[PDB]
Amino acid sequence: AFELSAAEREAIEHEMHHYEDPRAASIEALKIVQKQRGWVPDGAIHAIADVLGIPASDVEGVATFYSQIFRQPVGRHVIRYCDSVPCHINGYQGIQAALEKKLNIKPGQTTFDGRFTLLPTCCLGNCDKGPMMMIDEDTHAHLTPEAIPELLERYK
Amino acid sequence: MATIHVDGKEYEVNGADNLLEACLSLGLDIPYFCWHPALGSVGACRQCAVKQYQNAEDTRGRLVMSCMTPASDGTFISIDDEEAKQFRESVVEWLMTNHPHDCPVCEEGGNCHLQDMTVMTGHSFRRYRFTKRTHRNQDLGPFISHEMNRCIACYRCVRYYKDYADGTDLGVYGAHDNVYFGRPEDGTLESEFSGNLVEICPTGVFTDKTHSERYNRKWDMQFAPSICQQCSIGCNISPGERYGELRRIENRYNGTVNHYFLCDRGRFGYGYVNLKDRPRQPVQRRGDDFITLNAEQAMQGAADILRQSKKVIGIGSPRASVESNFALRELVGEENFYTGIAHGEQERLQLALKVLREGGIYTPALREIESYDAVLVLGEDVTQTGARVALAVRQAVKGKAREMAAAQKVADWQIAAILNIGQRAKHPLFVTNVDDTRLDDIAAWTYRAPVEDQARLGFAIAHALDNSAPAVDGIEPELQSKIDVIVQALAGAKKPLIISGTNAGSLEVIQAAANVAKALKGRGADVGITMIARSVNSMGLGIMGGGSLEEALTELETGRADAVVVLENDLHRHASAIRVNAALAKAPLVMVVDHQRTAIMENAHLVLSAASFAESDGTVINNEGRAQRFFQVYDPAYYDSKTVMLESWRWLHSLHSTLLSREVDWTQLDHVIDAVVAKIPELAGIKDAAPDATFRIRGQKLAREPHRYSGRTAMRANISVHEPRQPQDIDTMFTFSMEGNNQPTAHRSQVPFAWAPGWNSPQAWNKFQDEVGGKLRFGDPGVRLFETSENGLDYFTSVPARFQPQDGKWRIAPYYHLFGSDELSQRAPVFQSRMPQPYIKLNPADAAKLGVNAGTRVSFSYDGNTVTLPVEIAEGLTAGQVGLPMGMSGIAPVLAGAHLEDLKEAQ
Amino acid sequence: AAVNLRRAIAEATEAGLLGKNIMGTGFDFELFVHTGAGRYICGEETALINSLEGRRANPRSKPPFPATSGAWGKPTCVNNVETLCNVPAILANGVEWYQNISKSKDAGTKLMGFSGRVKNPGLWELPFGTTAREILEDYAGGMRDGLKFKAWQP
Ligand SMILES: Cc1cc2nc3c(=O)[nH]c(=O)nc-3n(C[C@H](O)[C@H](O)[C@H](O)COP(=O)(O)O)c2cc1C
Ligand code: SF4
Ligand code: SF4
Ligand code: SF4
Ligand code: FES
Ligand code: FES
Ligand SMILES: [Ca+2]
Ligand SMILES: [Cl-]
Repeated sequence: AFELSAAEREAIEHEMHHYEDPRAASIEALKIVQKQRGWVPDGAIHAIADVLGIPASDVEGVATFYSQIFRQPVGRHVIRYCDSVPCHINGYQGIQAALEKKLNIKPGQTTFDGRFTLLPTCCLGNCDKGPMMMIDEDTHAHLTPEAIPELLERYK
Repeated sequence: MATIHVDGKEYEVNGADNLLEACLSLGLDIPYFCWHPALGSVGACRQCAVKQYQNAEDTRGRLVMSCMTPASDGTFISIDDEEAKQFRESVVEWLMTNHPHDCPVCEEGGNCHLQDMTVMTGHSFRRYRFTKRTHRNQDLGPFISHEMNRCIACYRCVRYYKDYADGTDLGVYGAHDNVYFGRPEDGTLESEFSGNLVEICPTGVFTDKTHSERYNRKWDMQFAPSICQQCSIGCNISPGERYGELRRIENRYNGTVNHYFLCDRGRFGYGYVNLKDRPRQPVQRRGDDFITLNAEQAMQGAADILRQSKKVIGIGSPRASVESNFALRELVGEENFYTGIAHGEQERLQLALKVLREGGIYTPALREIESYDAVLVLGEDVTQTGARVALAVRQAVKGKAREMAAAQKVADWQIAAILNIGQRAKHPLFVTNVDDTRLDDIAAWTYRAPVEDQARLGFAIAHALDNSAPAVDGIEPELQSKIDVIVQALAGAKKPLIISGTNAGSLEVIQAAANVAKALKGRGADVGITMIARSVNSMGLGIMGGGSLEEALTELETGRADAVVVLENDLHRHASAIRVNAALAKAPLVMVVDHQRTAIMENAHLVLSAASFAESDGTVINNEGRAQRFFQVYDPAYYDSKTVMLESWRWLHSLHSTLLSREVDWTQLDHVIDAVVAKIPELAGIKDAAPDATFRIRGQKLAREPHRYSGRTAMRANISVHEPRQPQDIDTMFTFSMEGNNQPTAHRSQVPFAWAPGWNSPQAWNKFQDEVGGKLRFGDPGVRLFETSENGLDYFTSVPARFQPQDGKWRIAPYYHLFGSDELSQRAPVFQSRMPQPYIKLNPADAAKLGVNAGTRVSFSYDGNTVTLPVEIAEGLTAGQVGLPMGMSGIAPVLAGAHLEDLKEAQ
Repeated sequence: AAVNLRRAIAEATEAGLLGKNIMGTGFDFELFVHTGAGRYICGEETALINSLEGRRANPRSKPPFPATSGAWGKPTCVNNVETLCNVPAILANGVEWYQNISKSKDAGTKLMGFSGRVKNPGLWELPFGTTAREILEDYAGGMRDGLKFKAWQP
């Protein structure tokens, strides 16, 4: 049975004090629980709702609308690669192929060890330095298919 | 108000409306989906596109959405512009790209708005060659089925369920083209108004499971204008039949009452009509032998015993019609006619009537309730007794946003803007009950207290609004502070609304509400008073009057009465079963006229097979005093010729004739109605409730079957290849066939069903109304029996004393359930799952004192009978009080206000 | 940007530039940083307001415009980072200076740039009127050797 930790509860409450309607803290509330669980467990949706005083259907709609909010289990280090047009010209396709080979997975799934999850992302606002990828909260620029195997090792 | 120019032709429309609403009300046809006459305009599907020109010289205009565009003066628009037509067809094509090929196996076929618009847009050729998106469905309970594949993302369900009905379990999930509409998880929709989704959804995602079991297409349904019989609100319905079984109940638009929405009890609580244990032929009990008689034999034999009876008394029912109750009254005599209701229930019902008929305060109609700016509910759990009034109260509370938006000059149809301007701002609402209520979410305050304390609050509010009102003693300072907020809210209101009823089981709560309303009237306010009764014709029986069930039993008990003719009443819901059974066993003759198999029938000497609302015609009076007529949907003897199910008034009228002339007289309904208006002047409006049987439209009777009804020469071929003769109707203006009139422009007010060429969906009501969302073109059906009196009643000076817990005695608090409290609806099988499991509710402290916990079975004695029930913990319930499910078989509604004695842990 | 903007706000509040009675003016302003969750539609002005309120970022309809009824039904004004970052200089160097920054009808400077297999990809603060050719050749350094220009999105 999911139970919000006191720290998570206090974090959501602090966020509620920054807006008129407590509903405005829903997006961050989903991010807090995620930062502590990797994703938003199904039980969290109802718990967050009780804290914000909003229908659980509303909390679920926000989570299933925003892409970064994960409603399905994810690996320890999520890998997001820019698939937009500037990076398409730079050659993200090679980076995607390199990641798929070194990980033996396809965009959208996690590795058997549960260390990495390959997810395509939209523009990362750094096309002058593309191709671009983000592992965890770290940004990597000027990507080359040869550097992929090494970059992944750093995220033990 | 404003002059618009559509396709050259000039039209006068209301500038306050949108072009879609305006043009639809002009008879012009514009395809649409996201817009609903009650949910406002959002501009999502982009289907109502119309070309708009800046002036009369503009030849290159722009495509705008008619639903999101004001019908301003000097507006030049074209619906037939080629670009507009092409765009409107393209919108349908985009919706058809991912649409499933399941017309033959979907329950909206022939009643689907999407099918109607595809054809209206003239889109019959597919160019898309790619894959269609799929979605897995969910379980939504026992009434609504889910088929997300058939969705078009118009957002109507979420806007109705959440923004209108204030539900919290339906939502929109996902993004882009993977948008999903359903519950956050599999489970039963919790809204008491979830059924309206079946008519709101323009596709077949939400459907009626109660019908899906025995599903039939709309063109094969025999429909009749009827009034719902599950509570006292009197909503107009369109019951439909096929093969001799009630298949589905649809909403009949009454711009004065239910408009476009019904509640779950009335929409899914009709299965009792299709029970196979119902009486179908007259039966006589000779010792242990049962003999099926015919109508003629039954009348002769019964009249023979009645002719030699010392005193024949008659017991009526709030379920029976005005005509049926009157027929029994004439058969047994007014002095020997008894209302089958408990003394207390009758006192409360008569007090409620006196307030509405002699209080000098206007009683609002269901739709008018949505226009009050402050509401006080005293003791009435409306959501569970008059659900549709609770929906109306919700719309009234949302008025603050509408007022705030009007100040910013925002159009009334722009719902999104109105909601943003409003935020969590709402009109003042205060509810009082013995425990939690479903209206607590939108209520400013909920007073949970014993019925006596709830009444004291009313007397207190009245004294504060007018010192001349009786004052109350013992109000604690804390409560007084809360009372002041209510007083200022009602005092500050321009159109206050006081709502009470007889379901609380207290005469004082009705008197308190009368005092509060009188106080506001004295302060020169547009105050409104609403009283919620218990059954379809409770107010009608109240106006007619009669002795109580207790007095009727005493007659049979002293032996002064030898014959008792009971009419559509089980008697066990109004009196002790031990007393009723014993009293009925001392009567030489006991005749029961009911359409359902009741317990009292077991020891009845004769049982007359009466018809239900579906197989009968009559008049019922709602809580507001509106007399509405219901019409027979189908002939019960069409398929089974042996069936002899006759209307109760016809049975009783014929018996009275056989008793006086030894001859049977199956009269017409109009004759019985004329008798009621002549004998009872109070029930005189019932004559104008509906036209007589001689009414015709250009010589044509009104029709009950659609013009494409099928199976005429094969539906009864199994019984006989020789087609039977069309059942004939001498009681109403409706024909039991399609050879009649159902034109949207027919000068009538009773519409059996809504169909117009091109509009096969419920959206066809638009063509039967003066203005879309308004009233029926030639007036809404129904007549209010009484008008607001010139003078009012004196303040009631009887303030009760505060409730005091008494060791041993346990005050029974009334808990009502939309699913379970009503008698006939509980008989319906689909309701078994929705109905609550048996329970007794106790204050946490009282449970600790009795050393019992949740689930513990407890034994208690009422009428010399030990009953065991699982204990449920109710924190809101005050100590000294026990909670029982009123109406649930065993717990008679009369138990409200009574006391349990030996309450202890069972075994 | 999040950690940097939050530190800047903390530094400003300490200096008394944000908070209550700013610069002894009686003006009370509180600044908050709201982080998003992935959707691009949130950029649309009305969608931003809905997202800020913790709702699905579905755009709204105008009229009414956010000016009268926007965030929580209150007067609201949405502006881009660059638009707001141009204000400080105008109130410090004067309106005349801003109008004479260039001679283009679009007054002021703009962070313009070129990307996509160019020798020097990046952005440069340039006045309106600089032809795309100048940005591509003088700054971007032209196409990378071996590549010929076919098209360009402005
Ligand atoms: C789909 C869409 C995405 C947008 N994304 C952004 C964005 O990321 N940033 C932005 O400043 N404006 C964005 N806009 C424009 C905003 O709606 C709005 O015009 C802007 O925030 C205000 O411009 P200004 O304040 O510089 O005049 C977007 C508009 C649309 C239709
Ligand atoms: S929803 Fe309408 S169009 Fe779609 S399959 Fe069902 S009947 Fe056909
Ligand atoms: S389920 Fe029905 S009402 Fe809801 S979006 Fe789909 S088609 Fe519209
Ligand atoms: S509110 Fe009463 S009359 Fe109306 S549908 Fe429900 S049960 Fe029937
Ligand atoms: S397209 Fe990759 S950062 Fe912009
Ligand atoms: S009905 Fe007008 S946009 Fe949908
Ligand atoms: Ca009849
Ligand atoms: Cl008190």
